[PDB]
Amino acid sequence: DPAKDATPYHVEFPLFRSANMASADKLSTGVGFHSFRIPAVVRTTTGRILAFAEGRRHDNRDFGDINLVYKRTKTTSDNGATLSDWESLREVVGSGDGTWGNPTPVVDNGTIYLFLSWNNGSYSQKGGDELPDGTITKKIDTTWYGRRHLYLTTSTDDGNTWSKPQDLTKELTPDGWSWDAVGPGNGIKLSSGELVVPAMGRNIVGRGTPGQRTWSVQRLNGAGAEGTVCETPDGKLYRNDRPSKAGYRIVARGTLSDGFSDFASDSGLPDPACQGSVLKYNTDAPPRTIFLNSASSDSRRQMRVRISYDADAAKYDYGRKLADAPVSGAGYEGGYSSMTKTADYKIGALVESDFFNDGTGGGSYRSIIWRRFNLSWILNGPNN
Ligand SMILES: O=C(O)[C@@]1(O)C[C@H](O)[C@@H](O)[C@H]([C@H](O)[C@H](O)CO)O1
Ligand SMILES: O=C(O)[C@@]1(O)C[C@H](O)[C@@H](O)[C@H]([C@H](O)[C@H](O)CO)O1
Ligand SMILES: [Ca+2]
Repeated sequence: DPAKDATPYHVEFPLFRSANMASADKLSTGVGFHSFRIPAVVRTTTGRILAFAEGRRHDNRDFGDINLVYKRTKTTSDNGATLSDWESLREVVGSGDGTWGNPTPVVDNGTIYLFLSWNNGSYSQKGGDELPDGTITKKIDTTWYGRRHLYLTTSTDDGNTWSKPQDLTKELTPDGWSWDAVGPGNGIKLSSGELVVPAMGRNIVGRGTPGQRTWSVQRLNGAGAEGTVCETPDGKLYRNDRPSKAGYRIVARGTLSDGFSDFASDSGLPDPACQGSVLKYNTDAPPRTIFLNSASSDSRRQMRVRISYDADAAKYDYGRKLADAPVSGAGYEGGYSSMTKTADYKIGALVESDFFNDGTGGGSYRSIIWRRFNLSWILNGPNN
């Protein structure tokens, strides 16, 4: 790998700052957030970077009043290299007291498509949860009013403005589902043109061309609730999903035309039942797939970025622990992540972090770290 020859490079700093932090991120209206979770990042075709998160208004929990917030880099060519290269916090959508979340963007020339999950403010995944006003939630069910919805918003101005989200639940979620999720993290555009957005038990597929996309569903038996997808070097598709119970990632491979294998545990990739991220880095020699998750069967604090050179992404190297370049003052890093390739040939990653001030409870402040590093940084790590 010739990339090893470059001087190793890494920067890291908090980008979404929880309410407890000095420069706590708030909207221009003065609306702030206890916590930020569930990152998604894409570089646009202009080279601008767009970073999305769930703005969790009142506590760190998955339900209640949650707005879909974002930042862009100030210019198309700064690559988010320093804190001062990022705009202040903006909102994609925050209407009502329910949950707007699961950011899953994909870039198509230009247009940015952002798929989202939504639920009503009176419902939660388990039910029986107490909201700040004392209201008790109902469990997410199969009804229209009580199910998880799937929404699509678009930007045709490099993220500056977003269309009113369109509810595509009846079109792109199976009838009779209760819980649902899209991503979270990112979709992909294939070498052959199609858009592929990972979701619970399915891919959401955009055929046609840029400016004239048509969406449909590819069902995937045994896929996770929270999936990732990648075009591997052999031109095939690769789903690398969160398992239903802690242990290992689950993986399937296929195509849009012939469908997917069943899902099987990948014994090379331990996972604690948490979201991960995957990225197609490059197509020429040597081709590389990048993977990032907590490399642990029981902890989310063992973030490890890795590289596979295999045509089918079978096997990864050990890679490097993100703790080798730690951040201070933004909690204990580890959890959900998202990766993009910046216009200056770095990996750009968003990674969750947890102050743990309320332990596992609802009052623990959550922030999101932004990281850039070159392939040399990964490849020159101690156990690679
Ligand atoms: O941090 C988690 O693990 C979390 O709770 C955060 C997400 O907001 C939630 O939608 C997701 C979901 O509960 C699981 O995928 C099981 O369906 O996981
Ligand atoms: O989180 C909310 O609900 C909030 O308070 C803050 C949001 O940033 C804003 O978008 C939203 C909206 O104005 C109303 O919910 C009516 O749609 O008001
Ligand atoms: Ca709201």
